[PDB]
Amino acid sequence: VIANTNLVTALVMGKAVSNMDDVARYLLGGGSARVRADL
Amino acid sequence: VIANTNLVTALVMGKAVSNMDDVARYLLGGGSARVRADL
Repeated sequence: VIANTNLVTALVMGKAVSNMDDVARYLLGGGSARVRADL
Repeated sequence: VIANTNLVTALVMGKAVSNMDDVARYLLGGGSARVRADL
């Protein structure tokens, strides 16, 4: 999803990377089901 | 100075804006002296 860091870049620049939050917080200091399948 | 929000843009994206702080704050909710002159 795009939220709160991808948004500014997508709206003013024209791109938005997925792991933008990770790149940011690094750059600056900062239910399994059961289904009958046949193996 | 480009600090803590222009950094990600200028590094991954390759662009920057002057008032990035304020456009971020809006897009999402979030010395005198006396000299001798001739007037």
